[PDB]
Amino acid sequence: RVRALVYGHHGDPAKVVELKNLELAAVRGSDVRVKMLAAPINPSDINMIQGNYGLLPELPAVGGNEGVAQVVAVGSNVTGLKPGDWVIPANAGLGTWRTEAVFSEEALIQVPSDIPLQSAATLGVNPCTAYRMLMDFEQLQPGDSVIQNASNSGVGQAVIQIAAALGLRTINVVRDRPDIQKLSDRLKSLGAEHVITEEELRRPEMKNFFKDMPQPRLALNCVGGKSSTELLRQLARGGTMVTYGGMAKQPVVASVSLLIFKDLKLRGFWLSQWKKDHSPDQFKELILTLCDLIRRGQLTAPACSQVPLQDYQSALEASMKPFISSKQILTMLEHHHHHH
Amino acid sequence: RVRALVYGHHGDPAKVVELKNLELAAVRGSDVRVKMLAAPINPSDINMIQGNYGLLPELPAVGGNEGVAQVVAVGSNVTGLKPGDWVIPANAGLGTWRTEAVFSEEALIQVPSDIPLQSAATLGVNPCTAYRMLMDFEQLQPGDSVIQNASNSGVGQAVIQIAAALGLRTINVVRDRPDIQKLSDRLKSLGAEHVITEEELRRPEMKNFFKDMPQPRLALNCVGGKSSTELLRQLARGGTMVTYGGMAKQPVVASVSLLIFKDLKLRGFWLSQWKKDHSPDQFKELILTLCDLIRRGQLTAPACSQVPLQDYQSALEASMKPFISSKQILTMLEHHHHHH
Ligand SMILES: [Cl-]
Ligand SMILES: [Cl-]
Ligand SMILES: [Cl-]
Ligand SMILES: [Cl-]
Ligand SMILES: [Cl-]
Ligand SMILES: [Cl-]
Ligand SMILES: [Cl-]
Repeated sequence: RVRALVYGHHGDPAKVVELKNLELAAVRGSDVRVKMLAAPINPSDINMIQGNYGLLPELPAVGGNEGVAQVVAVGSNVTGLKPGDWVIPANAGLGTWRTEAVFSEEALIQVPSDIPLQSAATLGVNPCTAYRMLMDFEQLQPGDSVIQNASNSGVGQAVIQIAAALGLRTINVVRDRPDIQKLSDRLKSLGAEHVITEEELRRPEMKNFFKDMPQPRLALNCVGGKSSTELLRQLARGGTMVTYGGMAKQPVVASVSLLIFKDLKLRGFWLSQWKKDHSPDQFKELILTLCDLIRRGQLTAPACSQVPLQDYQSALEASMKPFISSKQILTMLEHHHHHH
Repeated sequence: RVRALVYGHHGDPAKVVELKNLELAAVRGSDVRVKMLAAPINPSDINMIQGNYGLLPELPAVGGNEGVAQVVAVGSNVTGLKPGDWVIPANAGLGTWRTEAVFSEEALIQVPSDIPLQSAATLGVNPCTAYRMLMDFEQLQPGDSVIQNASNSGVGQAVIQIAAALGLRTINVVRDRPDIQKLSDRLKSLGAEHVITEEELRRPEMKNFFKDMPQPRLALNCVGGKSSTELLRQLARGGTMVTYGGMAKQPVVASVSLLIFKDLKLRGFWLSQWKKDHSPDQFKELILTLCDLIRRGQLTAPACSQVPLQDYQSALEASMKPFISSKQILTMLEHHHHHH
C-alpha cells in the first residue's frame, strides 16, 4: 500500500520520476516502520535524479533525501524510538518521497515534535549546512562579516538567520530582478545587514563600498564562474571561500593574483560527508542546537508551497525554475485547507 | 660609476628596461656596500616590470629581486657582515640588476661562500619556494607522492630535487614537445619518478595509471586554466593544490564536484610574503638547510646561460620565450671563458 516517487534511470526529474506502488518490508529486531509526513525537494535530490552527484543510490531508486516521519511500529530490540516520535534520516540516500517505509533504527535521528512540522521537515539539510559552514572554516566572532551568493536560496536564508543569531554581519548577493526592493526588505527582516545584486558585486568600486563594516574572512558560494571570482574578490587577505553547490558547466574560477597575493583559500562543504564522518549523536547535538534557535525565535522555516505527493509533477516543475516561484515541499498529510 | 637596469614605466621588459649610470649612496652606520656578482631573470622580475605583481617598487626602479653580491665596505656600527662575505636580499624589491649598491644590513642575508656562485645566486627564490611548498601545506612522509606542472621550470626542477631528498615520489607534468624523451631522462636524473605531458594528464584514464604509487595529497600549479583542473583531478580526497605562479588571463578553474565531493583545497604561496612574515634568522635557517642539501649532493643548480649585464637585452629576450631556451643569469664578473 506504499506510494513512492521512483526513478528507474537518470535524467530530467520531470521525465524520469514516477509514482509507484511498493509493499513494506518486515520489521526486524532493530527496524522501525515510519509514516512520512513531509519531504522538501532540494537541489541535491534533483542532482541525484539527473545523475550528477557524489552519492547515487542504486536504481531503481526512491527520490528525496530529506523529510520528517512519524514512528508507527518498532522491532523487538528497539528501546530508543517509540510510536509517535518524529524522525529524520541520519544521512542522505534514504529515499523520503514516499508514504511509508521500514528503516534500521541506526538510519534515523529523533527530532523533537514541539517545533513546527515544516521546520522538522527542512531542519536536516539547509540549516545544518548553514551552521556547519559558519563554524567549520573560519573562527568568527560577533561583529565579523560573512558574504554569500544565492542568498534567497534555502541555505542562503538559513545563513542569514543563523549568522544573525551568532551576531555576524552579512552581505547577501542575489540575482538582479524586478522586485529587488521587496526581496531585499524580506531578507533584511530575517536579519540580513545588506543585500546586493550580482551586477553590483561586479563593480570594481564595490569592494570597499560598505565603509561601516569589516571585510569578510568567509564567503559562501553556490554559483561559480565569474560570480564566484567576484565573491572571492571581497574577501580579507587570508580569507576562505566555501563552495557548497553549483553546476557542472560553471566551475569556480580563482585568479592567480587572489590565490597568491591575497592568500585566499578555496574549500568545499558536503553535509552528507560531514554526517558520514560524524556519529549520530554529533548530528543529534546539531539538531538540538537548531531546535533551540527555533524555540528562541532565532530561526524560522522559509515560505513553502505544500504539494500533495500525488501532484509531485507540478512540484518538480516549480523547483526547476531559474527563479524558483517558492520552495516546494511534498506533504503526505491532509491539512486544514485542502489542496487539489 | 654604478651600471644598472632601470625601468621608468611598466611594460614589455624588452622595451622599458635600460642600462643607466647611477652614483652610490653614503655608507651610514648600519649600511653595507656590495658588489653584485650574479643575478637571475625570474618570472617575478618580469611581472614587476610588466606591472602585474603584488609588490611593485617605486619608479624609476632597478630590475631584479634575486642575486648574490660580495660585501665590499661596511658602516661603523656593523659587526655581523665583513668585506668578502657573500650576501643575498632578505626579501624582494631590492633591485639586483646592477654593479654596486648600498643596502641597510637588515636588508641582506649572508650566504656561505663555499657553495657554487651560481647556486648562491639562485638559492634565495626557486629552491626556497620548492622547499616551502613541500613543507607548509600537507605533512608529507617518505613514500608519499607529489604532482606538479611546469616541471622543467626553475621551481619545478627544485621541487624534483628537494622532493627526492625528502624521499617523496614525484609525478612531473610538462608541456608536449619534440625532445620529450631527452627532457624526461634529464628530469629523471634529477630524481623525478615519472614525467608526463599535459596531453597525457588530460586523459580520463590517466587518473589511476601509475598503479605502483600512492595518490598525491599535494599538487603544485603554475599554469592555470584547464591544465590546473586536470592537476586537481589527480589529488587524493582532501588534498591541496598550491598555486605559486601563472598569468592574469588563465585563472585557476576548480570544478564544483572536486571541491564538494573530493573535498579538495586550493591555496596560494608567495615567498616574498613568507619572508615578510618571518624573521631574517628564520630565512637564514632555510638557506642553511638548502646549503646542506647542496654540500650533500642532494641539490644542484639548473643549466644556466651566463650573460654579461651589458648584453641584458638578449637575456630578457630569451626568458620571454614560451619554451625558454635555457635559464638566463646576468653576471657582473668576467669568467675564464669570455662572453662577448
Ligand atoms: Cl546570486
Ligand atoms: Cl543593503
Ligand atoms: Cl585550507
Ligand atoms: Cl545530508
Ligand atoms: Cl606544464
Ligand atoms: Cl615516466
Ligand atoms: Cl622572494
